[PDB]
Amino acid sequence: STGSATTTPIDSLDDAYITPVQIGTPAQTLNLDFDTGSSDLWVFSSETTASEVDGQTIYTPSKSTTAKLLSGATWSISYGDGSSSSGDVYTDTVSVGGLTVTGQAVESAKKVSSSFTEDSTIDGLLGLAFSTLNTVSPTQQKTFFDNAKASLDSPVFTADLGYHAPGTYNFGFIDTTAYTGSITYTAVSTKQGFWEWTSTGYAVGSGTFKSTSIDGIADTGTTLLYLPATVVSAYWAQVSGAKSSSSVGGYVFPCSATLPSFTFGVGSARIVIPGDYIDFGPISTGSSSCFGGIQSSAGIGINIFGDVALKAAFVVFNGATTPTLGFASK
Repeated sequence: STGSATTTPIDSLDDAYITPVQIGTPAQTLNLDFDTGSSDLWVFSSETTASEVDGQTIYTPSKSTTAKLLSGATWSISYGDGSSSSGDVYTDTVSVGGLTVTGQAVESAKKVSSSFTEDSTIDGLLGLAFSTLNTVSPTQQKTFFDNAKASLDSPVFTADLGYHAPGTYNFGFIDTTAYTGSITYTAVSTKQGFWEWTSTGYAVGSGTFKSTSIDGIADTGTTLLYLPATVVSAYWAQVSGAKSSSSVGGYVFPCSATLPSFTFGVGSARIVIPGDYIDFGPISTGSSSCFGGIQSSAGIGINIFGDVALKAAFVVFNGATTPTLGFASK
């Protein structure tokens, strides 16, 4: 089998992407944030504290003839950005772009933190990291991809995120028309539960490539590119008027400035992030100070190849017995 779904930015900055997902019978369609940095499929629901729901579409398990309580199961998650949610669990039928999994764990939120409530466009998350990170207790549950894997034509999914435009998540096949050149594959460590890999280096604009190992995660659920402070400083030093602002919480720059591209290495191959992809607009409405899309990972504890980086590439998440990651230009 295969599936193919369009993913759409939630706003004009590509702060996140939402993909429609069918849950239950008859189908209830919710717009979920596909997140290769976590492993829970959780939704706003009829069980979510009323005061914490503000415009989201909810899953109502009592209206699904295929929903079954996963008796005794609870879940609770906290994300790198400080947000969180928790609740109980049903199993139900879940379809993404034509690909159907029966018996998928659908984690129903009883509580969500303010950032989730405040984002009307995201009805929940669909985790695509390794199932070892799933938070359901007492019986850890499998991701949508893990459940689908054996039925897929090939045990892969791909992320093709757009810049200020829709893109595509495919399951079970590689669309050879969606990228230019070849796909370069690189080793993955699953030891922390992430799609963790090692970039071979970077360049800033037309500058010479610096060969240096940068361990990080391919994370569709993180907006920006977070790299070591040395790398990030080298980038922003090439932008007139850029500075790190402790009050704002990262590098800012005047929008009158031209942003150089940023290149990262995948083996001997190179992915070029155009300068425009690094502009996240005014820090506040009307401000001449713009927020940068490359920021320091210092104190995150891990480097994160988030949407800024991934949307510059066609990315293969290869879930073969020994997982790997593939990157192509596009």
